[PDB]
Amino acid sequence: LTEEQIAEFKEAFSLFDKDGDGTITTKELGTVMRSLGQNPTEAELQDMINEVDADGNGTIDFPEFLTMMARKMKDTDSEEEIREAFRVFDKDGNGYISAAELRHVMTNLGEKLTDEEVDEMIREADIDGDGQVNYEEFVQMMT
Amino acid sequence: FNARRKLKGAILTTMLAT
Ligand SMILES: [Ca+2]
Ligand SMILES: [Ca+2]
Ligand SMILES: [Ca+2]
Ligand SMILES: [Ca+2]
Ligand SMILES: [Ca+2]
Repeated sequence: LTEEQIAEFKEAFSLFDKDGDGTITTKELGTVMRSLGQNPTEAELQDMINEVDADGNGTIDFPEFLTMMARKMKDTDSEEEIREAFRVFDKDGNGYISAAELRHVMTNLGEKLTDEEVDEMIREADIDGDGQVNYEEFVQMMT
Repeated sequence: FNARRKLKGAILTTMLAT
């Protein structure tokens, strides 16, 4: 891994962490995934957190989250995880995440940020300079 | 605040939740 790779993962830890206390439970998984329109089962929640649990205690701190992001589990009928995530952002499915829709996604995840910041983010991912973020640019900022 | 890492962090949390 690298400085920047570890830097993305700190931020992905922070969004699940809800009540603070630097740990993630099966509850924070289930809750944040249901706000993104998913519906986990109690058995499959426990198939995720207790897999990377260690040290006992029942929660996941950042060392654990960090190991998970490298030594992950394998997949089943999955392949296009970038189109599935893109689909979650691009509310009206025209293929272009507007600055407006990015603000909608961040507030549902709990982030209260400046308009200057909302557009700063669009401008980081906007390869062609049209003012919005499309799919072929989303895939590339991932890859 | 860091714009490139706020967007990246939220994209990976969405991928993890999906
Ligand atoms: Ca927590
Ligand atoms: Ca643990
Ligand atoms: Ca759109
Ligand atoms: Ca456009
Ligand atoms: Ca663009």
